[PDB]
Amino acid sequence: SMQIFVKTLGKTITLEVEPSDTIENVKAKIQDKEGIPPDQQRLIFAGKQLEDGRTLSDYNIQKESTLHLVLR
Amino acid sequence: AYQLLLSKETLNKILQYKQNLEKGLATPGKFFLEELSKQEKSISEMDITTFTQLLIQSKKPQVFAESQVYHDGTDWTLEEESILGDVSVNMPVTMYNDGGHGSSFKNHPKPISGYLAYVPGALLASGSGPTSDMKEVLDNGKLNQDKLNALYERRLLPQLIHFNELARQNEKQAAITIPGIGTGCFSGAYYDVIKPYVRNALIHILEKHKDSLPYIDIIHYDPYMGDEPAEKKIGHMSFRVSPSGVVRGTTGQLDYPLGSNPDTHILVSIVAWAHFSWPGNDYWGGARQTDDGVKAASTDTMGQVTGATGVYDKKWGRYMPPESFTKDRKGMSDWGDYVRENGIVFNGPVLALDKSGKLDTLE
Ligand SMILES: Nc1ncnc2c1ncn2[C@@H]1O[C@H](COP(=O)(O)OP(=O)(O)OC[C@H]2O[C@H](O)[C@H](O)[C@@H]2O)[C@@H](O)[C@H]1O
Repeated sequence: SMQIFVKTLGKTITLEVEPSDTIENVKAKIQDKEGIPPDQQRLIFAGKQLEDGRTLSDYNIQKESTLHLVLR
Repeated sequence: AYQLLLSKETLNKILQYKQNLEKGLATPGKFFLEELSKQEKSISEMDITTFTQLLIQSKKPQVFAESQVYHDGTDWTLEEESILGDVSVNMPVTMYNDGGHGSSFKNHPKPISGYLAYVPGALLASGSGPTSDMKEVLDNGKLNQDKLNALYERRLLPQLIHFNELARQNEKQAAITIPGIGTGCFSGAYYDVIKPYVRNALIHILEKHKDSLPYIDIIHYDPYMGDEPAEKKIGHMSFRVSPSGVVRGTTGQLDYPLGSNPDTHILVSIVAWAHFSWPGNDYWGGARQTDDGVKAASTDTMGQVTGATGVYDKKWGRYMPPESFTKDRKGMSDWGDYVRENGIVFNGPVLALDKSGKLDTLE
């Protein structure tokens, strides 16, 4: 259990996450906290978009990492 | 390897755009101007096909049009956007898995052969100003069903005509799988109401043009969620609403729907494409994500576009770049790195639907 940062274009969301959480899981936590549907969430880490079905661990996202949310 | 198609109305828009440039009423956007800047010929010296191909060539492998496009000429103009959103592209594909998103995909024991038709949905989201599609189909902020019908009719009919004739040439019928085009990222503020609008648009196109599509047989519409399971006879055609997020055990997008098989049908899947992107979009940046990226990754789309022979990876459900590319590399090896390194451009033959409902050259 750890925390990461999701920056918007801005209002930084702090999330409580596990290395094993899938990206969809993370996107769902963003929805709970911001009301943005997962279908309209694009998440970027280290310059690459994060895909459904992989975990934060898979991308080597560790404690206090910053993610970037792209929104309309 | 791939074939670009557009409506007669879009061909008119392109001819008017060229004339508008030649008469000094408009200036090209940065990315069109960039492709134009590589040319020896001026615009007035080009024919309509070259001109069209260079506008299409201004697409990038990966673009997020709902958020990072400004519609003000610093990337593309609205006049270019109105054209580019109408451009579709088809190609034969090997389908290596069923198209399930994330970790849900199922590999085909033996990959199946079929076709993809990339079609951009209504762009109803923006980071900056209103889009062309917002101006076209919204009346004072409200969705107009008849206008949305007309938009999808403009964009989809050339592909339905193309595969009606190709099913004939193959002495089969067509089975077509369709996702909830435009109901995800492109829906913007209309996310909560858009689902029945898209279903209704698909029904209107099929009903209006049923007599032009005698070789289209089965339509498998899978909005994933937000719609109810249903089956409807449309002329001779069987139109099924089959949301795989609400009904379990339904056929995937890259798989024969019930009642079709390789002997009786050609299999075609529509891809929810994107105005400014190459076919596949997200997957050029290595993300097997969205209808566009999943379907590209789960086929040899990238091989048809680049001309390169990739390798399917069963573990991650993914057509990977060629080994002759990835082997030596210590980093940056996804398909978009392949295109940067090899100067690949997105430029192919173009046909337009004509007055008589036939696909033909632009002149
Ligand atoms: N887990 C899932 N599994 C299967 N289908 C899903 C899932 N989640 C959503 N869908 C359905 O997938 C369908 C399509 O969702 P989208 O791909 O956003 O459609 P668009 O046209 O609005 O977005 C196009 C942009 O996104 C790409 O980058 C393109 O390049 C464009 O830039 C929806 O019905 C969802 O219900």
